[PDB]
Amino acid sequence: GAMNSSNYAELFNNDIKLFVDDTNVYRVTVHKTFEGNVATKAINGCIFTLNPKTGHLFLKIIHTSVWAGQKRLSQLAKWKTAEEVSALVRSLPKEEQPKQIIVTRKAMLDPLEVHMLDFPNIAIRPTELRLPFSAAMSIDKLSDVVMKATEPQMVLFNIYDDWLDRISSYTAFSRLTLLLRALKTNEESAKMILLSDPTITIKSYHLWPSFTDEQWITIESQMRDLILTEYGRKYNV
Amino acid sequence: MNTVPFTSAPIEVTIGIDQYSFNVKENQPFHGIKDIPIGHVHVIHFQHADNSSMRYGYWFDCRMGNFYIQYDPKDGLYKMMEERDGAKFENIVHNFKERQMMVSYPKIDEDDTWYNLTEFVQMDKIRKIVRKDENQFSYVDSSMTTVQENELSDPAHSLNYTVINFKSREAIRPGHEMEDFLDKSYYLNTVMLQGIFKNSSNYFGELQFAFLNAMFFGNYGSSLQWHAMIELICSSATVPKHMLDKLDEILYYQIKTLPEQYSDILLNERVWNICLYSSFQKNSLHNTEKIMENKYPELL
Repeated sequence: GAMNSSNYAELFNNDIKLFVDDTNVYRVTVHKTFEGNVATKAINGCIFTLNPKTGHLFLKIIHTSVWAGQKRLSQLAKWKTAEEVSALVRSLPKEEQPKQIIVTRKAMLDPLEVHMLDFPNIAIRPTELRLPFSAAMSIDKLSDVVMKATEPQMVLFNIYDDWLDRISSYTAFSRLTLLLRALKTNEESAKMILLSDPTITIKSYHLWPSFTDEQWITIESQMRDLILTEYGRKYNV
Repeated sequence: MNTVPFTSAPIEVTIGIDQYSFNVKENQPFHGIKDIPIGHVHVIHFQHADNSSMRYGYWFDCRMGNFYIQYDPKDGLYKMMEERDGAKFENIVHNFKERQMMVSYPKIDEDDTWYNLTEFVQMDKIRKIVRKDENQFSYVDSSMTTVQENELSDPAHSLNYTVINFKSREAIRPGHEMEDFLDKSYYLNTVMLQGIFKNSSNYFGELQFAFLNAMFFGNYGSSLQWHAMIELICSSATVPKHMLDKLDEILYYQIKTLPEQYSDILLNERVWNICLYSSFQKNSLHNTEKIMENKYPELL
């Protein structure tokens, strides 16, 4: 059933599973028109499909052309997301196909379930956790590739860079959500913290900097402190 | 006018015929129901005073034989049975009616209620849903399960309703995923109407039969079928205008006949608010809408 803090470590056993976050599929700007009415402009989006155990990220870029001449777009976005996750499952060899897909938002359940009818042994599940995958377009290289695309396009990443060479999935996945949590709450600060020291660089094939073990501790301490600071400010505590 | 005699009334039971019902006391000399209109289906049913669980009954039509009722003390319940000896049957009927030990089917002549609830119900469709083809009548009770429940155990005792599932390959054309799941017209018109049911009248009949099984026996799966056939129509943007207008009359009389105190288990909040206020067909159940709002405003 639903995924929560009880059944949290299931994410890390050897059953293939994917998270599907659809918060950045349909992205608009809001502006005034010449007659003073309000209009939207769409920008490029991305389906955010992640294997929390291995770090494999399937970043489906949603080109603004997909929206052209369509109504009820925010509704269509859900169905387009379930279309593309399906095509992705079909594109993978059987032994790689997930046994479960966990949607970060309950409104994706019915579209995915419908589009996955050809895969009845693939359980579609909701979650009660509050994952921070909308902050994914705070990662400079994810946002750049999304922004620069000219057609629908798929882009593979490992969102853990090379961390699994030295830490477990559990820990990896905790670093990730910590970083995205921080970037969601106060992007400017989160990024300041990550990039302050110019001598620590991002490998061209990586997304985050090449911190040493000791530095990842200092970083994780500093992201924790950020997230606490912003909550007090949010509620006066 | 037809009759359904009873051999005897050994145990205290509440007896029902159609939407009518009587209390019969233990070994009261009771011997049957007379003046039953030929022309529709009927249902006779039972609730023992000792076990207010399991209501049970028989669906039938006098035009298909001469049926009577006898208690079976081994099985502890009243059984419907056919008499094949025509002469022998009219004989026991005339003797008991002369002895006047029979209640009369109490039909006020202004009342079209029974006809309105059974208009599309046919015995032959019924005996496909309750498969037991060594009897011309059909047995139902509170606990019997449907074929769709069985899938999600004993099949001889199954209600073989037509299986409707909005998230199935049947209901969803590949490539029209979004379209078909928001707008079920495909499923309704081609798959179900044209395909399985053949005409709107068989459909209405199953829907109508499922409602009554729910009302008389509290058959929870019958409730589920009835609601789903309603949802399929209401969640379709393209429905024959004759079917909308008939459905408004069908539902009106169902809602009108329902015991007031049972509204909570028998009406599914979601389906009805969808039909009457969210679906394509909101505007199209003026009669059903008006009666729901004045009788069960709380559910909404």
